[PDB]
Amino acid sequence: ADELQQRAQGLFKPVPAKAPTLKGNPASPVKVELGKMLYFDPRLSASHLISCNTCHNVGLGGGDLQATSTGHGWQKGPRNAPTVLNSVFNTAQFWDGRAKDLAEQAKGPVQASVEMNNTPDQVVKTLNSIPDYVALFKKAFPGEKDPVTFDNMAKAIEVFEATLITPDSPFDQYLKGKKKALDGKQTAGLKLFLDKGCVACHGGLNLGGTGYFPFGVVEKPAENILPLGDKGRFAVTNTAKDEYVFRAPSLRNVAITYPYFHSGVVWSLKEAVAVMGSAQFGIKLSDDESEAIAAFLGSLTGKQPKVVYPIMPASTDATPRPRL
Amino acid sequence: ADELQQRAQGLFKPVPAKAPTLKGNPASPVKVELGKMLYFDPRLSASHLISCNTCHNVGLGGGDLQATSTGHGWQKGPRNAPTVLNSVFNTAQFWDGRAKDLAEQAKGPVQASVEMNNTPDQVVKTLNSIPDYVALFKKAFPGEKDPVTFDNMAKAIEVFEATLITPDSPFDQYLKGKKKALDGKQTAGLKLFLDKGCVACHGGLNLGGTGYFPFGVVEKGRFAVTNTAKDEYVFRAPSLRNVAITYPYFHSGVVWSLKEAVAVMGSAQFGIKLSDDESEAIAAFLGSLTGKQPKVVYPIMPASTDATPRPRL
Ligand code: HEM
Ligand code: HEM
Ligand code: HEM
Ligand code: HEM
Ligand SMILES: [Ca+2]
Ligand SMILES: [Ca+2]
Repeated sequence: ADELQQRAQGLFKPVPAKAPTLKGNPASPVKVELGKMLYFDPRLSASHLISCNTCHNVGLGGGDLQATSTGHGWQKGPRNAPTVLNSVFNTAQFWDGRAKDLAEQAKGPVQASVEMNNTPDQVVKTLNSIPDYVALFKKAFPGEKDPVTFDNMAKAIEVFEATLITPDSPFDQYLKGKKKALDGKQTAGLKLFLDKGCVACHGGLNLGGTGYFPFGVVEKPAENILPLGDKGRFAVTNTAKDEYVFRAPSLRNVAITYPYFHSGVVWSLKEAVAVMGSAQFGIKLSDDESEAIAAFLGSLTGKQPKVVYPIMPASTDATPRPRL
Repeated sequence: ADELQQRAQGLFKPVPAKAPTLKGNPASPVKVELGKMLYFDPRLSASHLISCNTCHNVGLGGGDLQATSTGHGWQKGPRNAPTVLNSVFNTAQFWDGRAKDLAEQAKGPVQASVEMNNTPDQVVKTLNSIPDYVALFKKAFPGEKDPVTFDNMAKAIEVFEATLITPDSPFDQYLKGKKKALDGKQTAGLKLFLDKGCVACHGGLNLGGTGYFPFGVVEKGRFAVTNTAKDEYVFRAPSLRNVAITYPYFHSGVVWSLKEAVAVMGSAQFGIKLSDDESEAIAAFLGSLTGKQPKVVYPIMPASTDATPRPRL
């Protein structure tokens, strides 16, 4: 009644009003500035075509609008790019894998991408060949006799990503005290999200982002007889038999990071809900129910970051050229 | 020193302090905001992978750092992406072709690109499927019942491009009065650029971008100017504003060093000979043509809907 406001408040938290602190990697204006430049600089790739913004697009929800894509070395094959927004809050860094692999695997999205699209010696040569980047790395990494390294390049970038957060969605304003930040169908959909137990895998600060479960969405085999992207076509499979797992993704800003699941197979938010009303979980959902949940998930879209586009410095005669 | 300064004030003009008016397509905040969203919006392309910023990248001197790409349907083969910066002040719209051919070639950078990577039916359908874009087109183009048109999409983008201009280069501050805006080597470069006659093809407000000439840079100190008048074939003499930041050079992106492009240009075909030092002086001068990069806020672009077409596979 507002047991509901108080329950939601227990199970969830709003996005804070400050970039969180990164262990080993302190924030500063200069570092945020460097990290912004590199995030958009396609010179990190060997071709000089691909930046992190290519797939992780700040004006499109932090994603890329594609079913799948291949950006990071650890990827099992093509996978739907998750959003960069609020990524700083997640702890499940990987879409999917054997549960034993996933526990000892090294973290580092920047290093996995660039060692895929280039080699670090060629990236560091790029950065050292440009007097402005060198100056920036000195201000951002004050103690180091040589601050221009592949791992510092990843640290700058990550201090930038940690500014890419989306506070003050309608739902966080509801968490913060204001019942009327949610409308009545949003409020009803919150109620089902909770009672139907979505909150179990999709809960917390980020509404997911934090656990692996032995369940994946699959395209069911026989028939050509239903619209492309209809729920009829997709189901949850149980993957415990093979000690295999998937992350239960953060649901923040889900309404703007379509298409959905690890394979990008469902375009409709109502439908991605209907698929999740799965028996594998003991969850049953009526049309009406899946529609109110998706309404509640609409309330998850926060303030999108105002990102002034970095003016990146000119290559010099010493700068590697696009790889043939 | 006073003679040089007046001579330059004579032959060139600074970038204006503000977006020039485009006949039949007036600026407004909303039209500018709309044209920005669409210039960054990869849903103009059928694959939803390419936007204008992809190759005319606003933080990278308005080009794409590649030798060649294919963005417009008039291109017969891959060509170096010219900067979008100060593009508004140019009149020579195409890189190269038979002079007769180009005379009849339909213009419109926006139309020719979106027609290559998609069709107008599919783009219009995409814009019509997002309430937020329909709402914006009606505010920007109130004089029309259905303002969501291929022609108006191009207009919005162009009024945005008209803002992507680069005032206050060291050269421009020299033209407005301050002699010391230019250093000693830069000043010596200017005298040479004038005296050797670069300014014939690269003069006025944008230092080129206005004429076609029967000279092209081809494989021959590897590359050289070639006379193409016998084929009735022409190339644009590109605007040199921001040339230092828009490598590689020429139509085919064959030359990466700005000192080497100046040396290729010091060609017998025009009657110019340049020494090693002379090319270096002038290169220093071209260095003073880089202006203030525009401060652009990344647009926040509106989500597709169930009616929006999917990526073309
Ligand atoms: C160095 C630039 C990049 C950065 C900073 C970056 C950032 C990230 C981050 C932070 C994650 C994890 C999200 C989370 O943990 O919640 C991730 C995963 C992913 N990113 Fe990127 N990315 C970059 C380049 C790219 C590119 C260029 C592409 C596309 C061609 C791409 C596609 C992907 C995909 C498909 C995943 C999911 C991989 C998987 O777990 O299967 N990334 N990226
Ligand atoms: C009815 C309640 C639920 C709703 C509305 C819901 C919602 C969603 C949505 C919208 C997605 C796709 C997100 C994206 O692609 O960014 C998703 C994926 C997923 N969720 Fe749920 N969820 C519910 C219950 C659960 C439960 C109970 C579990 C775990 C036991 C779970 C685990 C997962 C997993 C593993 C994925 C990724 C599957 C894949 O990508 O192949 N969800 N969920
Ligand atoms: C609709 C988005 C785009 C806009 C507004 C745009 C803008 C322009 C403009 C204004 C010009 C001529 C500049 C002048 O005449 O001074 C130009 C030429 C050119 N652009 Fe684009 N561009 C767009 C998309 C792209 C894309 C996606 C690519 C690359 C894949 C591209 C590559 C090129 C190339 C190669 C030329 C030289 C064409 C030639 O004359 O041979 N453009 N562009
Ligand atoms: C020493 C005097 C000159 C200098 C410093 C010079 C400088 C330049 C530069 C730096 C470029 C490359 C611009 C770019 O890629 O964005 C260029 C190209 C070009 N310039 Fe000049 N220029 C000079 C003389 C001339 C003259 C006298 C003409 C015409 C009669 C001319 C016409 C052209 C043409 C047609 C191109 C494009 C050719 C191609 O891309 O293949 N230039 N020039
Ligand atoms: Ca997605
Ligand atoms: Ca160029």
